[PDB]
Amino acid sequence: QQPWVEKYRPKNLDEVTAQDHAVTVLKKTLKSANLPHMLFYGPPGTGKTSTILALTKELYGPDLMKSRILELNASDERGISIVREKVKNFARLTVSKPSKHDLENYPCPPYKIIILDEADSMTADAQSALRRTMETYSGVTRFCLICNYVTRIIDPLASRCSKFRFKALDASNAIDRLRFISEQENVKCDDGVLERILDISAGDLRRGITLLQSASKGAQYLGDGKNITSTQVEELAGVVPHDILIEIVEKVKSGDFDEIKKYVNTFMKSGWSAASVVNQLHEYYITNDNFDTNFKNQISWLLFTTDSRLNNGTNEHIQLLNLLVKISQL
Amino acid sequence: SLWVDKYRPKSLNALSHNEELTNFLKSLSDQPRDLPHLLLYGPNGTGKKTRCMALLESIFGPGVYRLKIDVRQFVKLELNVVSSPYHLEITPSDMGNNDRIVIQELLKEVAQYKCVIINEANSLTKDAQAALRRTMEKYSKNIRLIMVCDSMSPIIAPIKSRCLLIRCPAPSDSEISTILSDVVTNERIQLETKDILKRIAQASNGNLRVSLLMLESMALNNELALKSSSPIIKPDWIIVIHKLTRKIVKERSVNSLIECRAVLYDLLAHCIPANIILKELTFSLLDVETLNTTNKSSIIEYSSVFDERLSLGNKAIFHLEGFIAKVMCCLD
Amino acid sequence: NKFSASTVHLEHITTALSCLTPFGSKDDVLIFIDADGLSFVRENNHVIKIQLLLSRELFMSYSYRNETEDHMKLCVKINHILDSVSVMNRDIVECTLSYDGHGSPFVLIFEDSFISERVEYSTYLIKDFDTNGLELDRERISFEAIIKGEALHSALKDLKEIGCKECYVYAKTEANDENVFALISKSQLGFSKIKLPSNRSILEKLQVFDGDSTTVIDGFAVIGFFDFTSFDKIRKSTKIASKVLFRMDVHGVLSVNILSYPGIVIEVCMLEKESIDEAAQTEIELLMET
Amino acid sequence: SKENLPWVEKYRPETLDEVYGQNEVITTVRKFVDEGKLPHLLFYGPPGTGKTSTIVALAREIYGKNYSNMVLELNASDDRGIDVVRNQIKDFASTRQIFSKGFKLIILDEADAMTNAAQNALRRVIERYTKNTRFCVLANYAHKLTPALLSRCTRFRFQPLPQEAIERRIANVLVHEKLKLSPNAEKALIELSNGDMRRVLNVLQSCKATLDNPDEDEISDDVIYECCGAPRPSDLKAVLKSILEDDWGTAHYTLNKVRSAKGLALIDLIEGIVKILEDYELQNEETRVHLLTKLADIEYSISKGGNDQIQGSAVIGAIKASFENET
Amino acid sequence: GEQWYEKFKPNCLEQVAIHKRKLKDVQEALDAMFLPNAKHRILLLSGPSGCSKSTVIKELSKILVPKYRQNSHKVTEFRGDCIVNDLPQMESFSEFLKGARYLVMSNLSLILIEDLPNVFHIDTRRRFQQLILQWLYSSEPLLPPLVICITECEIPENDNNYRKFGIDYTFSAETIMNKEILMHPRLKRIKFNPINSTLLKKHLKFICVQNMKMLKEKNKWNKRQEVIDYIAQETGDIRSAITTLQFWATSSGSLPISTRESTISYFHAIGKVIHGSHSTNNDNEMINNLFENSNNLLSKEDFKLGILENYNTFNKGEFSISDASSIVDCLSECDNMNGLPESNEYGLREVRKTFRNISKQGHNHGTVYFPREWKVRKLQNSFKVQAEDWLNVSLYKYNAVHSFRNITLEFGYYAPLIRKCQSYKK
DNA sequence: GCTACGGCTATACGG
DNA sequence: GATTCGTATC
Ligand SMILES: Nc1ncnc2c1ncn2[C@@H]1O[C@H](COP(=O)(O)OP(=O)(O)OP(O)(O)=S)[C@@H](O)[C@H]1O
Ligand SMILES: Nc1ncnc2c1ncn2[C@@H]1O[C@H](COP(=O)(O)OP(=O)(O)OP(O)(O)=S)[C@@H](O)[C@H]1O
Ligand SMILES: Nc1ncnc2c1ncn2[C@@H]1O[C@H](COP(=O)(O)OP(=O)(O)OP(O)(O)=S)[C@@H](O)[C@H]1O
Ligand SMILES: Nc1ncnc2c1ncn2[C@@H]1O[C@H](COP(=O)(O)OP(=O)(O)O)[C@@H](O)[C@H]1O
Ligand SMILES: [Mg+2]
Ligand SMILES: [Mg+2]
Ligand SMILES: [Mg+2]
Repeated sequence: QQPWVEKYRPKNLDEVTAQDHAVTVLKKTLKSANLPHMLFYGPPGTGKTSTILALTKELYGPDLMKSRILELNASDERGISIVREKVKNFARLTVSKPSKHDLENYPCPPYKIIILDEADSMTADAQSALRRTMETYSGVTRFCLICNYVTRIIDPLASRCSKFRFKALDASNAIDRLRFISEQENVKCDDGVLERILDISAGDLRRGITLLQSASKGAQYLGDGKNITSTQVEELAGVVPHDILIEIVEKVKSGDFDEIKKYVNTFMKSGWSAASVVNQLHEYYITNDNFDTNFKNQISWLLFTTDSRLNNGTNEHIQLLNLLVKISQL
Repeated sequence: SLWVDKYRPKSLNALSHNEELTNFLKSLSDQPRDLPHLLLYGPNGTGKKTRCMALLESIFGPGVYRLKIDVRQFVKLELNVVSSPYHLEITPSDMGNNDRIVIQELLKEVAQYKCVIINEANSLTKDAQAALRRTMEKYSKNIRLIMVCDSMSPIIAPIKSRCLLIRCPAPSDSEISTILSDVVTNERIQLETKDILKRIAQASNGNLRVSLLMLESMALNNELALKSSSPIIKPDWIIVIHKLTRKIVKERSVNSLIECRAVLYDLLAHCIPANIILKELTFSLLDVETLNTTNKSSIIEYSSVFDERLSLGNKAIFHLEGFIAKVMCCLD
Repeated sequence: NKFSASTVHLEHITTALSCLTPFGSKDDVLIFIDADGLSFVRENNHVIKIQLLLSRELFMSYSYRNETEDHMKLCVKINHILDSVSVMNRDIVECTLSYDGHGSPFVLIFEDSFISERVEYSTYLIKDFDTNGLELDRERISFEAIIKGEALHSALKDLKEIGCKECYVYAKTEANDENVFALISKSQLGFSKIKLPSNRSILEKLQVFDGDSTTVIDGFAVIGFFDFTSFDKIRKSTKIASKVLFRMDVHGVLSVNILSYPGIVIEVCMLEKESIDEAAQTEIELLMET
Repeated sequence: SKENLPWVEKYRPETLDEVYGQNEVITTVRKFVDEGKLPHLLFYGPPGTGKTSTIVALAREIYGKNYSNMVLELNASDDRGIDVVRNQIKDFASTRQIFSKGFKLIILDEADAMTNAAQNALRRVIERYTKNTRFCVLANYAHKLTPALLSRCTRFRFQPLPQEAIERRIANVLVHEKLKLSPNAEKALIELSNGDMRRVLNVLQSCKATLDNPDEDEISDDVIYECCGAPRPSDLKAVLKSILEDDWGTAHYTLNKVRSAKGLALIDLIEGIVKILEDYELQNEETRVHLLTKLADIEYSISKGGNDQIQGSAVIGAIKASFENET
Repeated sequence: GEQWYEKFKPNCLEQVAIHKRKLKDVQEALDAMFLPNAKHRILLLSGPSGCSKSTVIKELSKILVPKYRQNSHKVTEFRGDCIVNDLPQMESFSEFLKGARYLVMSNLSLILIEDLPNVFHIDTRRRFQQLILQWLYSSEPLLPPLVICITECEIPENDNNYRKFGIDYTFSAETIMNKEILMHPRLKRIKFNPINSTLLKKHLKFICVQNMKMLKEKNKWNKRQEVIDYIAQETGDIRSAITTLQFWATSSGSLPISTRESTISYFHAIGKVIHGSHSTNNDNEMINNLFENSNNLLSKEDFKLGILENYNTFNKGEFSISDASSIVDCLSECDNMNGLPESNEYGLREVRKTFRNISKQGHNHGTVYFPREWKVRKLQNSFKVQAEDWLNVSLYKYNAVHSFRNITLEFGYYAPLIRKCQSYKK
């Protein structure tokens, strides 16, 4: 059939949850026709594409959508030539006349929306040609820039476009949506479940939905009919078990380089991810009251540096070994 | 012909080295319709590609292991493609940096639950992943990508969010020794004792492929026989790295640095990845008993700094030579 | 539809639209639609403007059912429209030009019994500036000359062949019934002039005024320094013309009326180069003394 | 149809008297145009300071009813290469006036994003046709311009809009939209805009949208903060106090509470803490260095993505370590 | 009433400002190329600007071409400005070379090609490379001798988008002629060197003695010696030296003497960065001048590789390991700055500062070499071909796929010791 | 019938 | 600019 992520994608603006500010601004500007240029940004999987698609289908309708909406993303070319020719020509084009049915059952605003999703991957050379393009063609065309990092957007474009930030979907934001999806999909879960799912999928709901779907499929294949336990979704996500983490901590406490290296080799043999173990080590060390302030400061900086190095695409084994040696020699 | 290919399992039930992962693959194959995008992360030599093949056979019946090799062309990027029934192979190694265009064209051609397997997804550049983060999300009704990578660290967050994370632990010593015993039972080598298989497993560091290849090499060297004192046929580049480690821990001079640079140039000419070269040099330096704990800590710190520098850099010789110079200064 | 006009002859309108080819080859054009007919206005670099008029009598089913606006304007491209009107013929292809008001494509339906081709073009917003800026002032006309189309077309073709980086316009009338009108060319070969004949067959009329359009003076020469990159924009327009009328005022604005239903009228306007060099005019005058 | 426009486009000044803030530039250009002669201008400054609304108003006031045939405008949205400069600009600036109205203004907006070859080919066009054509250059980055081009261009610097000008423009917008704004909300708008009219206009439009009744309800500070997802000063001060005084656990708990109850981003909190820490005593010179370096590194890491919890812990530890050099 | 580089021009071979060995080898090559046998067909003269690379060919042809010509004197220089009506510019050189091959007997004339066609354009560049390649491989039994004087010069910064490289950086023979032409057995590349100070002083003194009335009239004949010495020591260009001398002599005042500044070569720049400059003892001034005068050479990644491969020449490599570690660490840091000019400045300033605090008198230095990266990339391409062939034969026999990383690491080594070691048994 | 011309085309150059 | 070899000359 369809994946649960695409099956429960919000069709209308009333289904997007916890993005109350931007969605209510869009709903209120639906009644009027003064929608400004928008710059949607936030953590991945927070509901930007879903929100813009819902607004697009609400403003124009399925038939008018094709004739009044242009969508460009990283899958297609978005160079300086593309911005100069395609976007400019589309914006210059007069808005198509809506049919009687469209005017009756849809607001049909006099403007059109150019959706540039994943705009953070666009070069600054191609972002300079959009400045006047989104300004002179403002009363006949609207621009929606979607990105994950506002820093990649040049200052002029950030000033021209309205700044709508999508909040991270934590266990207190998307929990209602996750419970709705579980109830609609007939998923049996224990108490406390879907909370670990939202926590592991920090600042994201698509990962949480995928984890829920995978756990449901595993439970169905098992045939026991019992509810899904927390450890199941923890192992399924890729979270290192607590016993392995405490063994790592104990090896760190005994500041023997050879023992630490051997156990790190065994851990890399196990196949776990460096990011997850680093996050779990952060959660263990920061929360533990036994440590003092100076040690916590130093370990926080070391974990920050290790995560920064890992994000650059480095070897997990070396970074993990260096981090554990640094923690031992602290 | 090769023993690795000779004893490659061709089904989910034939896999007898993960158990729990095999059961999870059965659970995933129970409902082939709702198949999420799969990302296999684990140590090299585990058998992730074999697991993907077995899962595809479970979904698409027999004939998945078929090999319909053909040649494509992109703009002149004429990358070869390995086609199969409901199975396509994409290797980011054959197109570095310029992978975005070719993967876009291949994905749009496949779109036309077809599965396309992109091995070693870590080699994908940040632009190809930027295209894929939307390619997977948009056409998720006619194609299901399954990607296998050693470590998902250089994989962008959106791709890991849209895909499903499945871990493939490396084979354990007892089970890999059992696999070696099955190999030597199917093709008799008349092993003197089973301890040599355990030593081979220990010398493979969880790499079943390495264990099988070295077992075949030793059997061929000993004339289809095995010996308790049979030499371990390690790869040549590992021996060169060990010799370089000995040179570093013995000759602490600038001429020795030039010799080390020449050795590194030879290794790079052998098309050995720079990051793994630095990793093996570091771990071989840590295995030297003469060096004290402070020296080893400095070695690992320099290794981390210089592998980050190599990751954020174009030319690889600079970082390797800098790491060698730093460790040489630390030694004396 | 607000507008709907049907025509049987397509070669005439094809040539009329191809008269705008020497201008921007692939750019936007403005089409004014009124009761008299439809027009085509093209402006390049705000220095030259060309206007083409197609009267109602040219068509056979002109309706203009619009009532809310006296004139209806739409902006479309030129290459696509020229290619559509270049359908030629085998059975007359009756065009069905239509425009259903704001937010509607400028549809060109071609019916040839066996063929039912229909072409639609989306409309661009506006040129978004005051188009009526190149119009000459009808009070300070320096001179007014009429030249046959073939002679001017041959002269422009000759100038194009020899390069003609820059061009000059020389007009002077004498009381001895000897009128001189010629164009100077600053090309790779130097300063070359092309003297048009004084015979009435070529030059029907030449009257050099004194900046008042009423008094005719003799012995005064009006120098017009025009860039040839804009002067060759009407080279092919005069090829299909019978009589060409020249008008230049003291404001440095040239006005050329091209005429071949009362035919087709092509009204073009050109700006004059600033003529930085003072000796350039002096040397042109000295050369014209021979 | 002007009501169906964004507030940043339908509040664009049409005359020089509506361009608030840049009083010196307006007065100088008015003196220039009244005295006839206008030198080649070059407008520089941060984005949204009115570098285009000033030049277009000046062109409208000089060439009344002739803003179209006397002014040629080229921007980064169109090609400005060697061919464009050598053909279009030369043809426009080499022809005589339409009605002898004056000189031909050429507005080159966003001229910083131009190739150096074009910037060098433009200089001789500027100098050789200065009798009947005056060039205006709009650029946000001065280093992108050839030094000779800067030499042959009178430089006017559009400084960030002062508080008084933004307050006057907000008052005009309120009068035109029949809105009510609290003084605290106005100050929050001032601090959020940091010298940018477009930011203020967008935030005001979003606040009016966010109101259930845009007529009988007043835009408060809470609305101004909720519509943009910006941290209130109170939560920033609480975070700073928790990091500076309380232990590592309670500081982390307070940081998580502040970033969760309102959804505030970590980079915004970092910027707020930086701002609140500028007017601090910090007698030791090493504390300033540690704070600036560590906070810049954390901001750079955030700009590339990562684990927000780890980055927040890094912020807390960095601030604590920097303030240990105090004693 | 004309420039002094003319009029006072060489009239015989002795007057030519060229070293004895260079003259003798050029004459030997020309005499070998004029024989009925055609061991060498083209003579690729090269060198810096104004190094007597053109004035010697005419003098040689004055006493060589008539001797070996038939009975029944000068050169046939290619004019790159002749725009033929029915001839594309690419075909101009094609027609030149196709009509210059008829000068063998009774029409013998040396073909001199100093002004090359617009080789910066790729199409005509490869057309010229093909045309000269056809000349070397021509089945013609007899061909006239041909000389291509490629004046090497550092092409300045340009606005060309990519247009590959090589000809966009330098105008050397390697950037115009391809490796097949350079390594061709019938090509003889006689490179030229800047004119030595002795010959420059001799010729300047000859010019001065040929015109001394105005020199003594303007109270300059007594100051002639210092001017000649400074001109001959500042530049190695004969024509530029003569022009500067003429400008100084004809002048009447106290205008400082200035001459064209030579561009620092790659090895020269590496030596300056590593060792220093004897002229200037200020590191900042030297680095700033090096970057201002030649930024097209310090910006390429080869120069950083050059420093990495050549910093082991200081004191034959006996310097402290800490200095080497600092140098390589800073080079890696600069590599980690994506080619910013600041990284280029720092990667040389640090090296020069490090090699200044350890500068010891009486320490012999070694020789330098170009970085060994082209050999490495060629070996890597060969290994790529080997791996591709192994994977191709692997898939054709059995349906087993192997990643290129594993091929490099595991499969590649064991494949011979498995397959060929069992071929023995067969 | 041949012409002088409209459309086609091979193409050196363009950016 | 540094090294090694090589003539040529005062
Ligand atoms: N606020 C939300 N309410 C309901 N579902 C949501 C919300 N945000 C995200 N989702 C779910 O997330 C999936 C689609 O998210 P997207 O909007 O495509 O991702 P994203 O926000 O664009 O982030 P990307 O893909 O990294 S740019 C669907 O499964 C939605 O149900
Ligand atoms: N002094 C001002 N008074 C009132 N509104 C202003 C003022 N300056 C700018 N604005 C508003 O801000 C909008 C954008 O300013 P512009 O002048 O068009 O662009 P800019 O200020 O030049 O910035 P860049 O560099 O072009 S992105 C205008 O359309 C006005 O609505
Ligand atoms: N004694 C001399 N020796 C050499 N050249 C001389 C001498 N006296 C005058 N000249 C002139 O100086 C110039 C030097 O010419 P060459 O150097 O042979 O040409 P070139 O080497 O091709 O210079 P390029 O590479 O085109 S800059 C010629 O114009 C000579 O006539
Ligand atoms: N369950 C198993 N039993 C026996 N051999 C296996 C099993 N799984 C994998 N292999 C061996 O692993 C080899 C392929 O490993 P591969 O998939 O390349 O590992 P990786 O995915 O880590 O690169 C095959 O030759 C096969 O013989
Ligand atoms: Mg998205
Ligand atoms: Mg502007
Ligand atoms: Mg010469």
